[PDB]
Amino acid sequence: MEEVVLITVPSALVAVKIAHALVEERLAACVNIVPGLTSIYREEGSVVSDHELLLLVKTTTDAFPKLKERVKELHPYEVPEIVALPIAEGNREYLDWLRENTGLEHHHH
Amino acid sequence: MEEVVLITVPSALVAVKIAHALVEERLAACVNIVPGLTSIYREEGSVVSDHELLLLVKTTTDAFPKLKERVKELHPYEVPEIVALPIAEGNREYLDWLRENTG
Amino acid sequence: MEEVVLITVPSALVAVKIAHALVEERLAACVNIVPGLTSIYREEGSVVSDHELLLLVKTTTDAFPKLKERVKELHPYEVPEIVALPIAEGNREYLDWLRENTG
Amino acid sequence: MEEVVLITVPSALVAVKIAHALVEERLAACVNIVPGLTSIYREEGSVVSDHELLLLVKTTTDAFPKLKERVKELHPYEVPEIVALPIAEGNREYLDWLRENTG
Amino acid sequence: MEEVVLITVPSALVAVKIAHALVEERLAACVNIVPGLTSIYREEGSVVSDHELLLLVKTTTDAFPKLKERVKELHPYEVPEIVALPIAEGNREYLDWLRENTG
Amino acid sequence: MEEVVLITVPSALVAVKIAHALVEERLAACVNIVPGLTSIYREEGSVVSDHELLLLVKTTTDAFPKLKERVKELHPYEVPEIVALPIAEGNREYLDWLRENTG
Amino acid sequence: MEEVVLITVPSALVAVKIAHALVEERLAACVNIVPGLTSIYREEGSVVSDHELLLLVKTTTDAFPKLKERVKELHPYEVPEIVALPIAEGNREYLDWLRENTG
Amino acid sequence: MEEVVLITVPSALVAVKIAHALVEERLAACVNIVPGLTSIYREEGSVVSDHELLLLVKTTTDAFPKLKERVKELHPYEVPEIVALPIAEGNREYLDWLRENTG
Amino acid sequence: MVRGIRGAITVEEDTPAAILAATIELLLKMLEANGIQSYEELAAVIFTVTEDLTSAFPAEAARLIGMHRVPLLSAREVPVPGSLPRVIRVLALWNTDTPQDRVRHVYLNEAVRLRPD
Amino acid sequence: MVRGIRGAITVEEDTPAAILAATIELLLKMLEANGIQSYEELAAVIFTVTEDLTSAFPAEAARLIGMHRVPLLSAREVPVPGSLPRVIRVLALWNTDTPQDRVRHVYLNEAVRLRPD
Amino acid sequence: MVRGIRGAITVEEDTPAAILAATIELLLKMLEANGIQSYEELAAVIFTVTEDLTSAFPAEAARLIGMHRVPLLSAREVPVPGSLPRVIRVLALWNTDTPQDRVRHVYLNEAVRLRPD
Amino acid sequence: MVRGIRGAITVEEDTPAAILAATIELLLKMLEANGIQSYEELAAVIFTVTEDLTSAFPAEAARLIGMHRVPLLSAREVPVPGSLPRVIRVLALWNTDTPQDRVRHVYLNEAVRLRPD
Amino acid sequence: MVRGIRGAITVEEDTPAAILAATIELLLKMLEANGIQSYEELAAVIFTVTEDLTSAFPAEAARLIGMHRVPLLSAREVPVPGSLPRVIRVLALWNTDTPQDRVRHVYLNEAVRLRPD
Amino acid sequence: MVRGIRGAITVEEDTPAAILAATIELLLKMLEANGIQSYEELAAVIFTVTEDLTSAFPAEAARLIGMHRVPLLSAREVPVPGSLPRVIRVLALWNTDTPQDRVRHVYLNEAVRLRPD
Amino acid sequence: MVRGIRGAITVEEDTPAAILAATIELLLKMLEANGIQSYEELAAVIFTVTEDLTSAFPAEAARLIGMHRVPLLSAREVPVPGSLPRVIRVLALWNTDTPQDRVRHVYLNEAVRLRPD
Amino acid sequence: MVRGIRGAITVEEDTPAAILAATIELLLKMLEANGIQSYEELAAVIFTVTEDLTSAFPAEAARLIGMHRVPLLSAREVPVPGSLPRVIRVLALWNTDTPQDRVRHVYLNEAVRLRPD
Amino acid sequence: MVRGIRGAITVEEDTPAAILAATIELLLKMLEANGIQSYEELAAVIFTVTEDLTSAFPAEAARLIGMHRVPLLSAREVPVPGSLPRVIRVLALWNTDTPQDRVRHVYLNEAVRLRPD
Repeated sequence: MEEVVLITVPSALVAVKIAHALVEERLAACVNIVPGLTSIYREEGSVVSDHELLLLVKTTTDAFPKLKERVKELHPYEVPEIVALPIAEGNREYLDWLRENTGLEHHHH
Repeated sequence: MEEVVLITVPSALVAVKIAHALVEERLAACVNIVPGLTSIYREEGSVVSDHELLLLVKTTTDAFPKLKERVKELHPYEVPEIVALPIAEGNREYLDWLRENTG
Repeated sequence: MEEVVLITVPSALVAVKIAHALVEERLAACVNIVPGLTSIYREEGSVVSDHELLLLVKTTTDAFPKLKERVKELHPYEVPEIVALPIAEGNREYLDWLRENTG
Repeated sequence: MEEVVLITVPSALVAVKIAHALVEERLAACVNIVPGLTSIYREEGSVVSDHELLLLVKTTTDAFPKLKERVKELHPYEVPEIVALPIAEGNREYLDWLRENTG
Repeated sequence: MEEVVLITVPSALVAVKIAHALVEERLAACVNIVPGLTSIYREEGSVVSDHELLLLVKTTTDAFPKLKERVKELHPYEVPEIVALPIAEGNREYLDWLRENTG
Repeated sequence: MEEVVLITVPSALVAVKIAHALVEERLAACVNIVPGLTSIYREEGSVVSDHELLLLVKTTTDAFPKLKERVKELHPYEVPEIVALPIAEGNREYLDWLRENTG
Repeated sequence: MEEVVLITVPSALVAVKIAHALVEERLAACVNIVPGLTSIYREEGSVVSDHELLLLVKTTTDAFPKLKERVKELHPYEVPEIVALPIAEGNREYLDWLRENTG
Repeated sequence: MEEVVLITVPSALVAVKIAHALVEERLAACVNIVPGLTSIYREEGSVVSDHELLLLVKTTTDAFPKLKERVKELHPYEVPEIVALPIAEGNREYLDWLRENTG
Repeated sequence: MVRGIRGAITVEEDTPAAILAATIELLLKMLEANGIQSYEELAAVIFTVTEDLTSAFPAEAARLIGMHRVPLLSAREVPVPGSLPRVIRVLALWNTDTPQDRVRHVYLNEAVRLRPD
Repeated sequence: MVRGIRGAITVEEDTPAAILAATIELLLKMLEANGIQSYEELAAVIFTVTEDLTSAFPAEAARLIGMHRVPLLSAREVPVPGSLPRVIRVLALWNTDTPQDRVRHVYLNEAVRLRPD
Repeated sequence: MVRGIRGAITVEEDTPAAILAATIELLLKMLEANGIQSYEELAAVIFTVTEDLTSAFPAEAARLIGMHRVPLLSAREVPVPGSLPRVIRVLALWNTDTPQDRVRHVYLNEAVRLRPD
Repeated sequence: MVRGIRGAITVEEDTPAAILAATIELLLKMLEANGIQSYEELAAVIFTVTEDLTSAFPAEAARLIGMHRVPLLSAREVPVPGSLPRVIRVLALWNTDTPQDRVRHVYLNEAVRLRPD
Repeated sequence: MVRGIRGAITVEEDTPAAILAATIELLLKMLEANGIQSYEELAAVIFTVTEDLTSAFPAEAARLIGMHRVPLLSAREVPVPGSLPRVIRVLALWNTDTPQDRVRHVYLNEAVRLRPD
Repeated sequence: MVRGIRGAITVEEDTPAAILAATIELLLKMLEANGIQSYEELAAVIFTVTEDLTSAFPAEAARLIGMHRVPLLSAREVPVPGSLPRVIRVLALWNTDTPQDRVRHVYLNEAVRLRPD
Repeated sequence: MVRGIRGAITVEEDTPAAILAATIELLLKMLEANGIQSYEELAAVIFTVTEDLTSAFPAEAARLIGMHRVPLLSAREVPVPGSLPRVIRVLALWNTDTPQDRVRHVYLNEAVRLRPD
Repeated sequence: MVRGIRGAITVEEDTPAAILAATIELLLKMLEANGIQSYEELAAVIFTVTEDLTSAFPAEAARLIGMHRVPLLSAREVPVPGSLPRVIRVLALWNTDTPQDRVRHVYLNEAVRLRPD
Repeated sequence: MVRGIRGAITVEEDTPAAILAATIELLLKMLEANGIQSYEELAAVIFTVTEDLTSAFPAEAARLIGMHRVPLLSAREVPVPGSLPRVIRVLALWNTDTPQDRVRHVYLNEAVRLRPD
C-alpha cells in the first residue's frame, strides 16, 4: 500500500517544482532530491548521456494515479520516469506518518 | 526475504554511526551512504525543507525487527524513515553473501 | 515484469563502462549513475569502508539473466552487487518505452 | 566636582549602547571607548580571564548618581564596574564644556 | 603633586608631536600613547562620533600650567581635553624619576 | 580607599605574569590589560620610545604596599611605573566586590 | 585624391575581416583599427548605445566607389558607416606610397 | 587654414617624444595620443599587421611644412604617416587658441 | 503606505535545490504569518544571500511559487566574520495599513539565532 | 501604496562610458514604458551590478538624466556561477495605484534572456 | 505612498564600535533632518557598506537606538575603483505625503564629498 | 594522406562519469558520421578540454570503447573569456582519400553553437 | 603521406584584433612559403598560444580566411619561465610528397628569435 | 598514410637537464622500438608536459639530437587530480604502411604505470 | 609503561562521511590487530590528517564507535611535496607490557605504500 | 601506565595576552580538577591551537605556572571549516593508576560546546 | 610510567638531506644524553617541523638509524611570527622510572635559543 516512487528530472528547478507540488498537494508525504545524476539511455536508436536529478517520492497506491497525472503536467519530458517500488515492511510509526500526510480524498454522493 | 532498507538521516555522523553499527552488529551485510539529499516534506501541516543523507541498507526480513529497534535507538528523529524494499531477483552468490553476513 | 536493478561499482570508469554497455547492448533502456557513495560493509569478518558509485538500471525480468552475466564480465569485483527491485506500477507510456528499448 | 568614570563592558554593542545613552541623556559630555582589554579577575574564588572594553566617561559628581542607575539599567553584568576618578585640575575651557554638556 | 594628565588627540601625528614635545621640553617625564579610541560626545548640542587617541602624561602640578599652554599651541582643537588625575600614592623611586625628569 | 593602580609592563608575558599573580595573591580583585601602548619617555637625558602594555589594577590602599613590593619582584624594570589613582565615588556593590577580593 | 575613410564595425572579427580584405584587395593601402568605442545613436526614434570599433582607411577617390561596394558586401549592418574625409596636405612620400598600394 | 594632422607612431615613447616636441616647439597647440591601434597595411607587396598609436595634431597650414620636417627627424619610420585633414568650421575661441599656440 | 516584512532562513549546503526549497519555505511562511491572500499585496521583494551561497538566485524560487508579476531583487549580504553562515534574508515590501507592532517577521532554521526577541 | 518597476540591461565591457550609457537607456525606457511624467512619482531607485562590473556607479548616470532629488542605491548582485554576465538591474519604487498586471518591466540587450515570459 | 531618505557617513577604521557609533549618528540625523517623531513612520531601512567594512552589521546599530519593529536590510556596495572608502549608506523608506523637494538627505564626515549640491 | 575529423561536445558538470560518457558519445558519433568501420583507419586522436574540466582524461573513455592500439593525446584548450564552458574537442587523424568537402564533423549538445555553418 | 609545416608569430598585446590579424599573416605566409594552392592540401592545422594570450581563438582567424572545411585545433603552450612572450605557434599537417628539407617554415616578428638557423 | 607512435617518460624533478635528458631517452627509444632509420620518416612530433614541468621545452631536446627539419609542437597536458606527476608525453606522426598492431609504443620510468596492457 | 600503535589509511575524497568511515576502519583494525578488548587499555589516541583533508575531525569518528572516556587529539601532518595524499595517521598510546616486536601496526588502502617492510 | 587528560578553552581574539591568560586558566583547572599535586605526575603535555591563533606559544604559559621540567609540545589543529574558532586544546599525559571513568576533562568558555556530555 | 624527552635542532635550508641528517643528530644525542641503550625503551616518538620545512619527513630518518619497530608521528608546529625558523622538535615518550629532574633534554644548533635555562 505504501510505496517509494522514483522520478528522474532534468534540473533542480524541475526537481523543486515537482517535489513541492506533490507534498503541498497532499499527493506524497515526503520527497527526497538526489542530485548529480549522469543518465545513459537510448534516444532514437543511439546511446546518449544527460545530466539529471532523482526524486524519491514517499507515497501510496491510492495517491499514485493522480500523482501520475500531476507529475506529467509539471514535467517537461514527454515520457517522464514515474516508477513505483513497493515498501515490503517498515517503521510502524513512519508508515503511519506517511498515511497521515498522503491521500487525496473522495466524494460519496 | 532479502531487502534493501531506506533510512534518511540528518547528518554524516548519524549516517556513519547507524551504518557502522548495523554492519558491525550483523544486522546488515552492507550500507551505502548517499549524501547531499534535499528533502521536502509535510511537518505539522506545513511543507518544509531539510538537508539529509540516504542510507541503502542490505539486510534480510529476519533481521528487520532488531534492525528497526537498533536504528530507533541510534536515530535522533522520533519517527525515523525505516522502509524496506523487496529484492525480486539478483546476483545469487552476492545474496548468499548478504544472508551469510546477516546473523 | 519491469525492475529497477541496483549495481554498486568501485569507480566512474566502471560506472560508465557497465552503464554504456547495458544500454548499447539493449540489456537496459536506461542507467542512472549516482556518484559519491560511501559504502560500509563486511569483508572477511571485518567491517570496512570504500568509495563507490550506484547504478540504477531500468530493465525487465526477461533481460535480467543476460544482464547479470554481462555485468559480471564488465565488473572488476568477483561477487558484484546486482539486485533487482520490482516496479509495483508506473507511467504506462514509460514502461512501454523501457520494454521497447530492452531487446 | 568633574570626574572621569571608568566602566568595563563585555562587548562593542554594550559600549556604543551605554556610551551613547549617557552622552545623549546629558549624563556625560564625552565617552571614550578603549577596545581590546584582556581582563583577569577573581570569579567564585578562581582567577579567570575575559575580553572586555573600557569606557572613559567625562561627567560631574552631580550626574554620577543618575549615571550609576542608568549604567546599571543598560549593563548586562549584575555588578558592573562604575568607578569615578577625581579631576585634580585641567584646561579651564574644557572643564567648562564638560559642565555645560552634563545637565 | 604628581599627576596623570589625560589628553585626547585626533591623530597619531598629533599624538606623537604632542607626546614628544612634552617629554623633550621637560614638561613631562613620560607620555603613553593609547590608540584606537572611538569617542562619542556632544558637539553643538548634537551627539557625534570621532575615532581619536589617548595620551597619558606623567607630570607634576607645578609643570601643569606651562604644559596646558604648550598642549594648546600644538593641539588642532580649539578646546582640547587636558585633564589632570591625582596620584594618591606610588612607587617611591618612580615618582622621584618623574619629578627629576619634569624641569 | 579603593584605587586604580596604573602599571606599564614591557610585554604580554610580563603583563600576564604580573596581572595573574596580583589577582591570584589577593593583592587585587581585577586587572585590565590595555595592549599596544607606544611609550615616549626620558632615558638618560634623551627622549626614547618603547612598546608597552598598560595594567589597570583594581585594589585598595591597604593592599598597595605589598602590591608595590610584589610588582617590583615580578617586574623586569629597575624603576617600574606603579601609580595609584583615587576612586572618588562608585557603584556601591562593585566597590564591595573589590574590597572582598583584596585580602 | 587620397582620403581617410571612417568605418564603424560591431566586432574585432568584422574589423579584421573588413580591414584585411580592403588592404589585400588593393582597395586600401593601410587600415587602422581603433578599438573600445561606445556608440550612442538614434535607432527607431530612441537613443541607444552599442559597443563598436573604428576603421581608419587610407585610400584614394578613384578607389572609394569599389571600396563602398566591397565594405557593404562584408559589413553585417544594413546601413554601414562609410564616410570619406579629404586629405588637405601630407608627407609627399607617404601619399605616394598610399597611391602606389591602391588600385 | 587650421588642420587636424594624423600621425601613426610605433610606440608610446615615440608618441610622447613626437607629441611633446611638436607642442613644445610651438609647431602644434595640442596633440592627442590614441593608443592600441591594430594596423593592417601593405609592406613590400604583402599584407602585414603591426601595433601602433595614433596622434591627432592640432596645427595650422602655415606650421605644417616645418612640422613635416620635425616629425620626420623624430620618427623612426622611413616613410611616416603625416596626413592633414582640413577643419571645415569650429569653436571660434578654440581655433583662436590653436592659432595663438602655433607660432 | 508600505510595511516591510523581514525573513531569514539557513541552508545546510550551497546547492540550488537547497536554496530554492528554503526560499520557498521562508516566502510562504512570511505570507502565511501575515495572512497575505494575494501576491498583488506586494510592492516588491528584496533578497540577500550570505557570501557562502552562490549556487542559485532566490528570485528564481519565488517564480516557482508563481510570483512572476512581483518585482524581485537580490544582493550580496555584508560578510561579517563569525556571522551566521548560509543565510537567505528577505525584505518583502507589503502594501498595508497594518501597524508596525502587528507585522509578523519569520526567522527559520538556525536563523532563529538572528532574532530571539 | 508603491509598485516596483524592474529593469535589466547588459553591457559588452566594464567601461564607465558603457555602464553610464546603458543605465541611461534602461532608466528612460522604464519610465517611457509606464508613462511616468515626473521623477517625483519615484519613491526611490535601487540598482544591482554583477561582479564583473566595477568601473562606474549606475546612480551617477541617473543624475546625468537629472534624478537629483530621487533617492538612489546600488549594491553587488549575487555571483551565481554561469549567470548572465555584465548585468545592470534596476528596481524603481514607484508611487502608484496601478495594478500589478498593468506595470511594464524593461529587459534590454542580452537581458531579454532574463524574462522571456 | 513612500519617500526614500538618503544618508551617508564615513568611518576612519573597520571596527565594530566605529561602524555602530557612526550609523547611530547618521540614522538619528536623518530622522532629525525630516522631523520624524516615531519609527512607525518607517516602512523599512536599507543599508550598504563598502567592501572595506565587514567588522559589524549596521542593522545591529539601528536596534541599539530601539528600531526593533523596523525592518532592516544591509548589502555590499559596488567596489568602484577610487571611490570614497569606508562608507555606510542608508536608504530609509518613509511613509509620507512630503514632496520630493521637501525631503532632507544627510551626508556626514568625508561623505559630504558624495553630495556637495 | 590523412583527413582530420573534428568534434565538440559539452558537459553540464566536471565529473569523471560526465566527461567519460560524453566523450564516448562524441567519439562514436564521429565514426558513425563518416562510416568508419575499423579503428585501424585512425592514424591517432587528439583531445582538448576547456580549463573548467579537470576531473577525467578523455583518452580513458576511448579505451572504454576499445581504442587500445589507437594513439591518443589530450591537452588544455585556450581559456578565452566568455567562450563556451565545459567543451571536450576531438581531432581524429583519419587515414582516408575522402575529399575535404566529404568529411562529416560532429558538434553535439551546446557545442552546436560552435559550428552553425 | 603528411609533412608538417611550422609557424610562429608574436603579438604586442593580448587583443582579439591583434591575435586575429597576426594569425592571418602567419597562416598565409606559411601557405605562400610552400606555394599551397587549395586548403584541400591541409589534413588539419594545430595552434598553440602562450599563457599570456587568452583574448581570442586563433582558429577564428583561420575562418576569416575561409579555412571552414580545414580541421582546426588550438591548445595552451608550455609556460617556460623567461620564454618568448605572446607567441602564436602553428603546425599545419600538409598532405604532400615534398621532402623534409624542402618544406619552408615561417617565423615572423620577434618569433624570428625562435629559429635563427 | 600516417601511424602515430606514443611515448611517455617520467622525470624526478622540474630541471632543464632532467627534462632534456629524459625526452632524448624517450625520443630515441621510440625510434629504436619501431626501427625508424631516418627522421625523414616523421611527419611531425607533438609533446605534452604535465602542469608540474615548466623548466624546459621538450622540443629543444629533439633539436639536441638533430631533429631540426622535424616539425615539433608542445602543449600543456590535462591536470587530472591524482594523475602521474611529471610526465613528458610524445605523439610522433610517422609516415608508414605498418599495421596498428605492429607499432611499438614506449612507456619509460614510472610512466610504465600508464600502459601495463 | 606505554606502547604506541601506528596506523595509516587513505580516503578517496575530502567528504565527512569518507573521513569518518575510514578512521573507524583504521581505529578498529589497529585494536583488533593487537587484540585490544577494552578502550580502557588506551592512555590516549593522537591523529594527523594531511593538508587535503579538512571536511571532518577524526576524533569525532572515535566517539561514533564509543570512545568517549578515551582522550583524543588531532593535528595537521607535514605537507611534504610528493607525499601520499589524503592520509589519516593514528598514534594510539596503549597501556601494555607487550614487547616492541609484538605490537602490530596497521597500514590500510594506498597507505600500504607507507610501510612495505 | 599513563592516562591522558583533555582540556579546551576559547579566546575572543588572537592576542598573546589572550592566549597566555586562557592557557593558564585551563592548565590549572585541569590539575585542580584531577587533584594533581606534583607536576612530576606529568609524562609530557601536548597543545594544539586552531589556524586562527598564531600570536603566542601556549607552552610559554605552562612555564609561567612553573612547568619547566615538564616536556611540552604544540602543533596546528585541523582546520575543519565551520568548526569552533580560536580553540586551545591540551593533552596532558599523566602518570596515574586512575580509571578512565575517573579522569576529569576540562572545557571552558565557548569550548563547552565541544563536550556537552 | 613514561617520561618525555625533549629535543630541538635547527637546519640552514629546507633540503631532504639537511632534514634527515639533522634529525639523526638530534635523535642520537637525545638517546646518548639519557644513556638509552635499546630503542625498546621508547614508547613512541613525536616530531614537529616549522612551516618553513616541508622537503622531508623526520620519521624517515628515525628509520635510517633503525627505529623501525618504534612508533613515529610528525605534525606542523605553530607559526608564531618571528619565532625561530627551520626547527625540528622531538618528543620521545620514554618508558622509564627516572625522575623528571634526571631526564636530559637536547637543544642543538640555533635551537639552544629555545631553552637557555
